[PDB]
Amino acid sequence: MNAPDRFELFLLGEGESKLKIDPDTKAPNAVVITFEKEDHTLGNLIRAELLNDRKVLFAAYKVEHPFFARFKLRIQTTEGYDPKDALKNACNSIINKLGALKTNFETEWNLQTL
Amino acid sequence: KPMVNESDGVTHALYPQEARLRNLTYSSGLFVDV
Amino acid sequence: KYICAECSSKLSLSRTDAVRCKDCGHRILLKARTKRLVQFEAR
Amino acid sequence: EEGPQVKIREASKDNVDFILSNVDLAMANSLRRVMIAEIPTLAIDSVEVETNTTVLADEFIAHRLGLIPLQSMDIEQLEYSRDCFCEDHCDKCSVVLTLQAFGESESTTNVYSKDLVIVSNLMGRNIGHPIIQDKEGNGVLICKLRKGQELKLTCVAKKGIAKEHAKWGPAAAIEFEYDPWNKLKHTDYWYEQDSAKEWPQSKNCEYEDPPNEGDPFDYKAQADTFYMNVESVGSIPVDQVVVRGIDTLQKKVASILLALTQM
Amino acid sequence: MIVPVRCFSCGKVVGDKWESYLNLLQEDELDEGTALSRLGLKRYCCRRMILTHVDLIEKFLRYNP
Amino acid sequence: NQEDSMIMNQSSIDRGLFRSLFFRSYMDQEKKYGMSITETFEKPQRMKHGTYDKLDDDGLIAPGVRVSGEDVIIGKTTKRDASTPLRSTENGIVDQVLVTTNQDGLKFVKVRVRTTKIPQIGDKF
Ligand SMILES: [Zn+2]
Ligand SMILES: [Zn+2]
Ligand SMILES: [Zn+2]
Repeated sequence: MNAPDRFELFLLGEGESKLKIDPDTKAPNAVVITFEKEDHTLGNLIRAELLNDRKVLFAAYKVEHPFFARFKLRIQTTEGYDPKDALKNACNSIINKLGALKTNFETEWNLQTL
Repeated sequence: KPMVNESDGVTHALYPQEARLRNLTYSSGLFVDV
Repeated sequence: KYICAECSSKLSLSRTDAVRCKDCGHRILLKARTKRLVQFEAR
Repeated sequence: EEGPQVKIREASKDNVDFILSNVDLAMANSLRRVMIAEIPTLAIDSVEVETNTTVLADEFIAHRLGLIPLQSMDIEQLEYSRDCFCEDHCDKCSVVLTLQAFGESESTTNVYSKDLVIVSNLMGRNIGHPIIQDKEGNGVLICKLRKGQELKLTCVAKKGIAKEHAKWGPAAAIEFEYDPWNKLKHTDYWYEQDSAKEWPQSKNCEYEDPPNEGDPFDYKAQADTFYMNVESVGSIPVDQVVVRGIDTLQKKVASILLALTQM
Repeated sequence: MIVPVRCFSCGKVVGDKWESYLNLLQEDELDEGTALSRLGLKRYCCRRMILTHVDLIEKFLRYNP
Repeated sequence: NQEDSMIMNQSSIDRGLFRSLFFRSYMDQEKKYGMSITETFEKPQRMKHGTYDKLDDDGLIAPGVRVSGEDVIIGKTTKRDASTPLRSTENGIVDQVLVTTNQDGLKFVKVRVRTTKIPQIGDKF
């Protein structure tokens, strides 16, 4: 009955932008991005590859509620250093890390055969 | 042994499942010598 | 249309025609699916 | 070699062990998750039943047909039924299957995974094939018929991931483990006499060197080298289970960039 | 009620191993746990998936239509 | 899972865990009224506020037909209606319709409607 259609765990709706940037009024030079249709698959991953950003101050995420596939991500960075860039510099760092795993698994994999 | 007397057909070979689906009584019969 | 249990034959008559089985002798009588291909989710 | 390194321990058509050297746990886990749920796979989604006289109800046989594995090697060239432009489905988003079954033999007549034939065009891409790992090459046992039972249905498969429903789950179980000797203190063992003796050393224990008692625990140690093992139900081979797990997570973090420049 | 296609808590396919598991004891006459073990079921959620299941469909197809 | 409730693995439900079948069995008969005037099952021309259309012209639904809300699973006439609507609270799929007669010879009807129940947030175990 009152159960949401399974696909609303990843398929966006009318107008929903995957990401929505809001400025953390509390502490300056901080932002909170509302990732729509995502979870700890991405949540915990981006937060961790943000912590390694030398010029990054705060990095956390909470899944507002397990019903609704969405999480807020708060990011703070050293003065001037745009946090939106800190997310980009953290993201590519993940993909570039990921891409090397793929190619290092593919070669290691292409060898063994049993 | 349980039979049922229906409207036309008289002696019906009444079984449990039969009466269970058809909504009849699993009724045997009583006969005695006066 | 209709069917039967013990005989498991395709009696299938029309209406108002003595609710009874062809040869059998017991009034079972089912009803049989509509040819309407019904859809189902695979969950 | 290039950063996040790998090392294969064992590998087969079903299971695949491997060690991940120099990798972030928060990442590796996120790959385990992607592998489980968000890898694309094919399976039945709509079952039109022409005639079913079986002891199993319609949707009960339906429920499983999707649960049955379908070929999915070249799945990336079959659009999501929802993303395509056709009324309902077609050949560029669905793979029609037909399963006709009449039991002549007085001996009970089994309906299997093999018994479904495709009534659509594949376009020369591996898809829709009922993955049969069977010993006697029969597949998954769907039904059982008597002397005159029957079963006529038509299955329309579609692209999907385990999130929509775990019947699109290309992975089975994902063996996850790291730091076999609890050097990082990531769990406070439970015991009524001895912690070590009551808990068995894991299989992946010979790979890390023991703790060496007379030592001072180094907080500076971090999670490294993760002992994994991914199984494949079949839908996708155990290389692509990890290759597309790595690769569809890529696209996740990359589509975050896609909308990042739209802001 | 018939072999469950794919194990509940794994995803492991186990709908195909019924008449194999069954014949691993009728024919080969093995220990149930050793049969499960030979049918490739290391994780016990699969083990229970076959072991606890009763194949009631067989007692269904005994009736007529 | 707090306060003695539990967390269910949806992955395992999707794979079939604790999936229930459900059945319901509506019944009706053609009543006899003195001067041999009797009821009759049929699509009529009073009527019930639900969708008669799923009926056939023998006043019945054939198996394998989805049904919802106050749909009619049995049309009857005492015009003068006695049609049997579906349970206002269930959404099922017709499974098997039976027709025989009483120990009075009354045309006797039993509709069976099938649904698969699925472990939901709130279900008891
Ligand atoms: Zn008959
Ligand atoms: Zn299409
Ligand atoms: Zn299992």
